[PDB]
Amino acid sequence: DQFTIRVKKYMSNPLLRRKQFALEILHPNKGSVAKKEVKERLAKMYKLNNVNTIVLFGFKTLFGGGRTKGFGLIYKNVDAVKKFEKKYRLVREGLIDKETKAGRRASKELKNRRKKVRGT
Amino acid sequence: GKGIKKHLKRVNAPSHWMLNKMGGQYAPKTSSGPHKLLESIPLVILLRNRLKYALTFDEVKMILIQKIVKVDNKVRTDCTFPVGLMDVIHITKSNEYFRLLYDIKGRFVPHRITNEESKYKLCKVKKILLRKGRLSIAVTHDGRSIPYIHPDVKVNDTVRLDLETGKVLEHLKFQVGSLVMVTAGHSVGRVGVISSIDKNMGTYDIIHVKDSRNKVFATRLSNVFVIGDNTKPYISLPREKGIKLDIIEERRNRLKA
Amino acid sequence: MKLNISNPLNNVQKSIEIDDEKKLLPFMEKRIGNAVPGDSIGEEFTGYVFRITGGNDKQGFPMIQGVLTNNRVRLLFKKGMKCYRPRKKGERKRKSVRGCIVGQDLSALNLTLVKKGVNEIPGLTDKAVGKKLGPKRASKIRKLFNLDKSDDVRKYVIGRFIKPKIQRLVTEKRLLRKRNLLQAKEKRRLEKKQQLKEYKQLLN
RNA sequence: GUAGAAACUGCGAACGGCUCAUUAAAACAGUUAUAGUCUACUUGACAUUUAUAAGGAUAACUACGGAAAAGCUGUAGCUAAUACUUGCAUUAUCCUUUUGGAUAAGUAUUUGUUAGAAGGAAUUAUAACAAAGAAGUAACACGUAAAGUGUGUAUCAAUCGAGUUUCUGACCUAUCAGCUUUUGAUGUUAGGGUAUUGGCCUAACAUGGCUAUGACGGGUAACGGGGAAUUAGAGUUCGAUUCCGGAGAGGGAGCCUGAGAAAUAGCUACCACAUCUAAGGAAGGCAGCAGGCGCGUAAAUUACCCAAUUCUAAAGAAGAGAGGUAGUGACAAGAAAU
Repeated sequence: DQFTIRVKKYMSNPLLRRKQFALEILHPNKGSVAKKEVKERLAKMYKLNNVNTIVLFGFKTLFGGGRTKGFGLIYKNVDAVKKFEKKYRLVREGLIDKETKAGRRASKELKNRRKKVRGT
Repeated sequence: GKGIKKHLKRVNAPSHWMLNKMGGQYAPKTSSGPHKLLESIPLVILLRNRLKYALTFDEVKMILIQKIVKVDNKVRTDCTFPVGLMDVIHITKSNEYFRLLYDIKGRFVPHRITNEESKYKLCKVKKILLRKGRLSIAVTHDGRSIPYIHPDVKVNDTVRLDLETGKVLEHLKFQVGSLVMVTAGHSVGRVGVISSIDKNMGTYDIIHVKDSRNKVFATRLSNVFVIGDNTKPYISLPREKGIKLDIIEERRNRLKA
Repeated sequence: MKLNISNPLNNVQKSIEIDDEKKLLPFMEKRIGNAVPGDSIGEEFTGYVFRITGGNDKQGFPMIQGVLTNNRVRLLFKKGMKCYRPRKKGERKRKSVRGCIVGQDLSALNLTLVKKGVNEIPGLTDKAVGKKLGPKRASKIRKLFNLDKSDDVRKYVIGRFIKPKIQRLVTEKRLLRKRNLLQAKEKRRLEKKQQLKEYKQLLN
């Protein structure tokens, strides 16, 4: 399947050692395409040799198909990927796994452990 | 209790902040800084909704952690620093200097500034006091105290303070031929020569300013800023150059693209 | 009934279980801190002199010193008294307590010997246990070893290997900080002198 | 070195959230003054009358306990710190005139005597003299330019504010016409008190102040405002309710700590309630986020998560029923099949 790639407000951020832009991908008469395809396409666009340095999010296909608005992020290296980002987007990307899933039970148990009521 | 308040609702965000209604519930209350809260903005807002460097407040925090942002050629780290009316903010990772200016539309806007002119800030002194042993000190709008000023300098003059040495260079007075900016007027953002003043007995004194298009307006004496004499505006004005553009013919200019 | 007898000079204590009223009688109508010979308390405890120093009453209420009453009397407690645990800065609470006077109300009595008698107690007056913490401050260790300011005491610390970190040291970084403050002060004086001289120059 | 629970200490906890009973020139709004004050964090200038590094005083802990129980506690031993506390130069000025000599040594705050960049006007800034006199000026920890930071300290100013305060403004009612003044009513003098001023209070002295331009009273199924409903335009009615300000946490009263509370998920006392209770004694405030009872026609889950905003601190990695999402939802509103 083929498609057209469009990049809006391409602006590089040295402070994060990253770049930002908006992704507009035209895939007429074909439904929403997977993110891996456009990842390969943009890697070839910007002469990127590694795939695990791209973050994509907010891909809304809009009413009627044939269009898709989204915001893309690129990274300098995996070190920056793990450096300047939180853990949930990395989990979505597929690099790390989530933490303990108790939720508010951590705070409930912290209050339960009334100070100097537990010898340990 | 009734201690000092510590929140500002998003609807109660100051006028010139330009923050969306539904984007949360609260706007940051700037910590006690060198400038008033009502007339200054935090660096988080400044680099987020204008510079667009990051997308989350915590990302902004991670940026601020690295000692990259500088104010008045010195380092700052707290996310709540109101930049103030006039200053220089430097970013060394890209070697770019920004200077805060206004718009004829009444807001704050950063202006790209070269290194040579980025070492000069202009401060209007607000008070003149005398200390022990006859040393005269000047208190600026910048929240900065400058000791040992010239006897030449008066209350309303402006001073060419250097960023590094912390010392004065020259004075600029307030004749009818001195360029002056308006800080928080309802006609803020106009550059003029001031036709004259009008001193009132024991009340506000109203000064008349004339523009490049012969328009004349009036403003309270409190909120003016001596920016330069008749030669030229010493620092680089924004794209609008500080001349206020009429509404209908502004629409004409916008339509003609 | 339960007498915790402690030896201050041996850092140890022992629990003695007695029941008879008249056995503990000779300790009656005595405030805490009195000098009493613990003779009737036991066959070998005779001769021992005890300074009555603690106790706990029937329902568990503690004892005090200032309140020289005979019963439970509620009263005000301060941040820094001897029998209170504040929950917040300056918090106060009224809590029921039993007066200093000794009577037929005590669940237990904490007593310590002040003068050695005749007999011996296993594990109480024979053995001893040390400080269980070595000295840490430089003056403290210097006094306890008597080696003045000749050499560093950092090599003469008690082993549990692992050693406590001596405070109030003689570090060259401390010396450098001192010289930094001195030179910074003189430089600041120089700068202020320059400023005032140039102010004189620009006066006219 | 990398880390580290338990611990002492710093800081917040006085923010937020919730509700509208009291409130009728009180609050609130606009608009001043503070030349009558204080002001946490931060920022900027900057100081005066043993040292090759000073003293104890204690936690956690170890060991004997006790009561039913709780944010309970005694003696013994200890040890620390940026907790507590003593304390180690020197600066400025005059004469011959780069430099020799001579000289002076208190910051606030208080009192007495003179002169006197700004404001409009000072008993202003300040200078000199006579006195008193605080609190200090680093005995504390880390590492950046191919010297720096952290913590903490005197003052000045700004900041984030607060407190008093002038002026103008309101619902109904005369079947409320005379109110206030021994118990301060109105003012003068002097004083105590507070951060400043004041009948705020004390003593003396004066007899005064408000009023058909509706005071004093009574009601309000009355928190005030920008707002909402309706409009030809005038108006009338609702305004608990996203936010600003006020008050409150059962209803009065009091109080410590703390810069800042007359705080209530801080304490004390009364009543009304009500819990546990070995009967001896303990601890209580859902008008916070959920839910129960009762009331009434009348109102949603004992869900998820701090991912968004923004807060707190020793401030990236931890909490946040502030808050976002989910759930119930013909309160209303908009788009559109049969």
